[PDB]
Amino acid sequence: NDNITARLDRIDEKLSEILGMLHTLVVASAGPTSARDGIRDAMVGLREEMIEKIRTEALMTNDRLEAMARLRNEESEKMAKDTSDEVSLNPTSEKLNNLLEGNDSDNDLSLEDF
Amino acid sequence: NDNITARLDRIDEKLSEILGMLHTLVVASAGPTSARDGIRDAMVGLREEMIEKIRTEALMTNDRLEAMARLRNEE
Amino acid sequence: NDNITARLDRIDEKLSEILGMLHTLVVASAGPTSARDGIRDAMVGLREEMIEKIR
Amino acid sequence: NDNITARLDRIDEKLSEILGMLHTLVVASAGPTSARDGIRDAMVGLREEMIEKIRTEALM
Amino acid sequence: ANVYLTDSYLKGVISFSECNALGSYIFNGPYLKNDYTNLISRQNPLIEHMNLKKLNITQSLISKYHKGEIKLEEPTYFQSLLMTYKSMTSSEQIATTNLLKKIIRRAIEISDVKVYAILNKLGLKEKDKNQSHLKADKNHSTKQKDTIKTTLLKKLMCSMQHPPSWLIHWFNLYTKLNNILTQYRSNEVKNHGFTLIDNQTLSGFQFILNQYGCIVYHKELKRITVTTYNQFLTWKDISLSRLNVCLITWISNCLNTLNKSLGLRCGFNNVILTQLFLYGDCILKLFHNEGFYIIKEVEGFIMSLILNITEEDQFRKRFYNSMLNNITDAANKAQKNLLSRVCHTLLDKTVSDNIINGRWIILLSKFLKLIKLAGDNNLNNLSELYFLFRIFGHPMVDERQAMDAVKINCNETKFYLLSSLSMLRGAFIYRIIKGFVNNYNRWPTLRNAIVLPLRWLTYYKLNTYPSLLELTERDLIVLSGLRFYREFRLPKKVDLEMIINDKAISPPKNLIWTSFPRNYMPSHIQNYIEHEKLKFSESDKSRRVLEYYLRDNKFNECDLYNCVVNQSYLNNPNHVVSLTGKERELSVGRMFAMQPGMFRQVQILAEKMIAENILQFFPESLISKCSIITDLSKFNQAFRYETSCICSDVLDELHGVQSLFSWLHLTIPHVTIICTYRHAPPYIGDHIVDLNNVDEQSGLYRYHMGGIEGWCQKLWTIEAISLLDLISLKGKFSITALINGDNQSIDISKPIRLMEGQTHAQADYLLALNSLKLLYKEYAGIGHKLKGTETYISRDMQFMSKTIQHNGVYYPASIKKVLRVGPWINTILDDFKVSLESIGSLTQELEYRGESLLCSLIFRNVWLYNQIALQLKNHALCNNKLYLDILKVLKHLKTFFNLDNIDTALTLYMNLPMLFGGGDPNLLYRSFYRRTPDFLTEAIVHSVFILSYYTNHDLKDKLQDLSDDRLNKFLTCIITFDKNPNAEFVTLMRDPQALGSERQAKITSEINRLAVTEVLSTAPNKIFSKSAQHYTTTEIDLNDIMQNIEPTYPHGLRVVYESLPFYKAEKIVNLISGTKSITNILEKTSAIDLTDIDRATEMMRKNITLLIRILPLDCNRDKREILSMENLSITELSKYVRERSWSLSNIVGVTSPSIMYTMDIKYTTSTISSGIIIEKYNVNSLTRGERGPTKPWVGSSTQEKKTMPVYNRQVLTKKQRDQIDLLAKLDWVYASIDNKDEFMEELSIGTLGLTYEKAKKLFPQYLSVNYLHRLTVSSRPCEFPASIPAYRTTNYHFDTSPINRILTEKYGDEDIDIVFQNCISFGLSLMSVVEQFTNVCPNRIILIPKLNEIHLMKPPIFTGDVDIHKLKQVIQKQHMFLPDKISLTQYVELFL
Repeated sequence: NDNITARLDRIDEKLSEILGMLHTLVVASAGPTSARDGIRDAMVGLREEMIEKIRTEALMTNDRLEAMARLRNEESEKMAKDTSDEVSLNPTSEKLNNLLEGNDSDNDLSLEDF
Repeated sequence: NDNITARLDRIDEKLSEILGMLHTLVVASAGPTSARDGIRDAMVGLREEMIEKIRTEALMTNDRLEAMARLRNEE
Repeated sequence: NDNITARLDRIDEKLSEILGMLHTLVVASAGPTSARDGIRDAMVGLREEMIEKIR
Repeated sequence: NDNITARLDRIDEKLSEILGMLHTLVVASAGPTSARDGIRDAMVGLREEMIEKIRTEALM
Repeated sequence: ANVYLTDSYLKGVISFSECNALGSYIFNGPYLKNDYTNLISRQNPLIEHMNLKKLNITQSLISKYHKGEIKLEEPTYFQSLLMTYKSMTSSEQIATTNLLKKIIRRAIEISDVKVYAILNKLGLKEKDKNQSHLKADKNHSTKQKDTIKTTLLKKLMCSMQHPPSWLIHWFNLYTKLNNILTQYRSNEVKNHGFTLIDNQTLSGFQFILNQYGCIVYHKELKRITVTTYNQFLTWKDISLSRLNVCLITWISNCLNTLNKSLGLRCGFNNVILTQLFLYGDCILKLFHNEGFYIIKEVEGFIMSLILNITEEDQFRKRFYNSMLNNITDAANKAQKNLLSRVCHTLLDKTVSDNIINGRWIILLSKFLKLIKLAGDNNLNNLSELYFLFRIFGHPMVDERQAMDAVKINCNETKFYLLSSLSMLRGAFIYRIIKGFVNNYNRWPTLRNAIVLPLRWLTYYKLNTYPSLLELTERDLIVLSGLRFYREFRLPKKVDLEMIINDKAISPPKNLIWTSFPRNYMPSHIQNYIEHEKLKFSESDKSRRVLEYYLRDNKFNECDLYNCVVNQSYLNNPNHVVSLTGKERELSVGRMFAMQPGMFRQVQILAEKMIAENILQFFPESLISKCSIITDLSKFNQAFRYETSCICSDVLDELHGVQSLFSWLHLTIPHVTIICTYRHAPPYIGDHIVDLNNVDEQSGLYRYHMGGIEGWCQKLWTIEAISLLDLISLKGKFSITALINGDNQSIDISKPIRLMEGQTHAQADYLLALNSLKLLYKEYAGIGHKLKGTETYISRDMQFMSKTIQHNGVYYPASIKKVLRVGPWINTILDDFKVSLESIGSLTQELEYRGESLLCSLIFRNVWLYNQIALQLKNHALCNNKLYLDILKVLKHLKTFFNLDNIDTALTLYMNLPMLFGGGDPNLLYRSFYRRTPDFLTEAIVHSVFILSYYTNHDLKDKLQDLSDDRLNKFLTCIITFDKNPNAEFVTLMRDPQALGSERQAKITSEINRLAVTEVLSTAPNKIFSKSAQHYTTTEIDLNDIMQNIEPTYPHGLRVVYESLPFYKAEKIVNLISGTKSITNILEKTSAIDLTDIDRATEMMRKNITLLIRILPLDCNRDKREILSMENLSITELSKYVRERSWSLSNIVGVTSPSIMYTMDIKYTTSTISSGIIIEKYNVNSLTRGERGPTKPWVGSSTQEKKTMPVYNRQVLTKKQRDQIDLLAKLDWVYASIDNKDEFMEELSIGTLGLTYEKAKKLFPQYLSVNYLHRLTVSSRPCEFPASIPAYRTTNYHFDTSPINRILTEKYGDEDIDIVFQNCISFGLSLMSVVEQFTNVCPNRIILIPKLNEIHLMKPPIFTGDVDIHKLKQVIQKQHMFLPDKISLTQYVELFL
């Protein structure tokens, strides 16, 4: 059967296209506009123009670097640092760590001095 | 056998309309200045479709309650 | 066959439903200035229609 | 006829997925903006309770 | 003229804007932070600040400051000074040392009676197993042996004779600050508007103290500061907390020196504790106000120090490093914020050079090293080291800067992918479906059944659901699109109990300007206030809720259920949510919100519907394994409309209403969120009279778009659990969640053991890392970014409920709990009974958790003796009346018995129970078990045991001969008395345990009820007015209803009381009867009326003197016939008292025998070998803190067996099911009554719409014949636990057959009076206390009952009939509180 299966396959082609198009969507939350005097409605668009707007700062956002990398499915820097064998300490934290270890009683610290 | 194929053609035209609606939705909600200016200022016969869908839904909601009240009255 | 026509009807119902949902979406989002009054006027109209239909 | 039923079931399941996803989009699309214009009851529908109230006013 | 009684403790928050607005006026410059408060204060000074400055001494201080001889300062600096009170002469130190030695010697002597009684009844007199020097004294030993009869306390008293210095230090700080406070309070109650000026109480300081502000000056260092009254209360509280810590550690250390098991489980060297406190104050001084950030974040250090002991290497290092980094980040934030704040103000020079120099790191390091040393690598010391969180003061919290950060975080744009929200909603609806199927064996009704695959239609046709492991991802999206018909109905009449509460609510928007004082608001705003005040009603211009409901002129019961469905709360013109900084925690945290009243109704309703219906579906909400612990604060703001409302719409749809559970996100974005504290007014400009035109500032903002903390917490718990289900679906690991609303604990298991790669751990570590990656990704995809500060991973350690448990053992933080225990703790208008009750309760909590008896005992008696003897003179309302009355009672007890001195009278007074007007807060049983059905028997057994101290007794049985007849005289004086019964039946209903006939003292609600009734009679609300006017006669009818019936069962009367529509009125009344302000609510003044003070002091004097009335010395020759001591069953005596007091013929089923008096203790098995046997299966020396094999034991009373009918309970309300159950209990208990059919007819027709017969189809019929033994009412104790913590009970095992043998041979196979749970409970507690006292836990223990006191019990037969006319009148007079009537449509849809 050629004709019926051909029509069926055209149906399935269009249908899978629609399904992919739907899986692509991204929806933005409601919010206030710049020079806030009213609430803009929630807008839904394809991903690409959305990320373009995030990149060109058309919408007020706290952080933009994480959002675009997260939408692009890639693991950013912070995430890796958040999930690692160990967490890189700070310089001042290194001073605290060196002062905690090595209890040689060199503090020469007077309670009245502080 | 052939009526099957006619039904499949009906399904094909319906899915094509659906795809057109999807494109229209995404491009209308994506359009930066196409929302206020360059607006369709149209879709009045679609409002009637949506309101009649809500009408049929409201009747379907109201029909089940009326069975219960009439059963209360009879029993 | 019987299974074939039954499933064709069910698929037709699903198509009608998705068409209705697409309709309400595309009409709700497009224009604020018109819908803001058109839809609620039509809603109070539907309310009056229900009152008169039960009456 | 077997392949007919199998392909029809595939189409059925995929249509169901489309319809569910579009439904959740419709629901989450009401939002605090449409509540200003009173269009919310339009998109999400009319539930039982209020309609029953209407029925009361219909009888008196 | 009215008085103004002030708080004795903090009971509130310290303020920031208050200190600022005071200092800016006094010193004519910005004091704490440059802000609008300084401008508006200098421009328009307030009244009370004008009065404070108007004084002459503060003007001298200002003049001395302008020249530059003194320099300004920060309140925390003076905190640091006051704490290190170096200036102490010799004479005051000697006086305080003598006073402390006295308090100690007196507190050790009072507990001797209870310890002696315990050691007798235990039979443990034998094998009990500086101090020696001062024991070997001649005269000191004689003076000790004068009144102490137990060597165990002779040794301890001798050892505690020389107290250390730090104890004396904190003691004198406490006494001096306390003296200043009480002197001010007394003089303020006397003369109004009084300011206290003192410069000689605390050596070197100078206080100018007042209700509105305080000024402290120190000359030798020439510093001055300005603070608020709350700040001084806080300084007092800090001194008190440190005093308590020192006392507890002192007693525990001496006791533990005696024996290893007596004291608490923790050891401390108080020198380390003192250095620790001092370094804390040093940090607080270095960082002026931002030091509390550092002190907060230090909390991670103790968790890390525990993980060092309980965790493998990787998690150990990971947590260590994260915690260090968080501490240092906190410190840097604090420093920078301080320098920014104090840049341009008066306190610009005070910033030390050690901040800039960079040398605070050495100080912080020393502080952390001191904490590490005080821990000393022990789990106990580290567990109970949490109190450091509490010692230092609470921070000065500022309103404005607390919102701005929340603003930056709150209103923003979030992006989600459609699949994420879709799968979330799919998981939600899956959970609801699973709940319906597993609960009602029925799938919920759907309207969109067409959209469903065949593989799911086959799941619908047959009522069953697919399991979780089979379920896939894509299927969830399929399940995302469905709709539901109504399943749960909505209650129509407002429930008045849940809604009324004393908490405040904001005024409507147009009137909100009436929160700020008259002075601060400009001219035109005041003109508008005055011109508009009339437009609104008198109802809503109310500051609190009690007033709001007591002034409703048009108040309809159907208004709420009409409004929630008409959608009037959306798009409302006057809606404003105002944040107030009254949330109390160590960090600044947040500040809680208040709406108008109507929206508060709607929000309470939403939460109530969820809690009633939905939360029953998510029971979680209150072999590679990994637990993950997450903080859940700031989880609210990340929510937006989509994320929450997609899941909320399902509940909204089930309930059939529209936009009920979605109100929050639908109306909050429009309204203007402002801060409303009295001293923090936002700059209004001009020509602006409403909020929607005011220009945004640091104070108020708009467009929130996010949850507000606290509201709709249940929605977020539910949706978090659903999202977590989804995570488990994507990650493929068996998951489990525990959310209490403050910390979310997620544990994970995966079956990849035996498949490991070359390591048995460090693979679950990789599981942890992978799962955490997935979880971060998921929560971020939902829109709530998860920070590395909140979450942490563990394997064997789990912090739950702020309680530490490791290896199945519990570690208690008691010292935190008993930290503040003082003279007038937990009082309302300076009570005596309530104070003693609260002291008793807190210290008994110490004894239940900390696992030490003698410590709790001595520590309770210290503060009891304090409040009784030393600080009872200095009282607010009455100068010396209470001291005079207690002196009378002591002289009376001295004459009645043969006590030598008033001091011994005070001993025997502090040991007598409070039921007889004594001073013992908590009876002698509470040590051994927690609950009992009756109190009077325990009171009598306790008094017998206590009197057994002065008169020698064996306590193994009743001695036939008593040379000293003190006990017998007491008994014969307690049995014989007059009869004056009035209103016996209604009283027996309200309190089933009552005695009556003026043999027991009256509590405050009973006294104030009449005044509350009268003031309620004149209330503009028709409901309260009618139900108050008719309140008197309903009592008479209720009294007459059950009068005719001859045999009287109290609990049955209790059910009769609960079924009738009088319970809710009594509740609403005795709710109001608890507040200090009565007869004055309608006049809207905080001050109280004098007649209330008069009734309070009169009732206090009477309740104090009660003991004379109970125990009069006159009936010695009036009635010389004394009862014999031959048999003397005490249960008979208690029944006799309870019957004679009410003069009734017979009262049945309310007197359970005292298990302490019943059983006897024995160790060597006999030929009898009867009684319950308790043996420990583990073999050790000391089982304290070591877990055993068996499962724990909680005593669960025998249930009641009932057959439930077949119908759908879903379509019904909660209150209706409750009432049907009550009526079922009535049908069960009153079958013998003759009016049954008529009486039940009237009850069913009155409470419900149904007639009786139809109604009978719903009554679950009970199958148990004996209701005396098996019944369920709010008056009866439900479970009978043990004192010891749960984990210890696992170590033992109990066998109860040998006693059952004799209990079945005589009076066989019938119910008996004694309740069996308390037997084994007392056995376990007995094992524990024996271990404490002898230090070697016994191998086996056996309990033999006493065959006398175990009486019979049989289901009685009732006789007489009820009064139906008066019952109908009761139900008619107060009909507003009736539960909703079951309509006909509801009943017809019931059976389907």
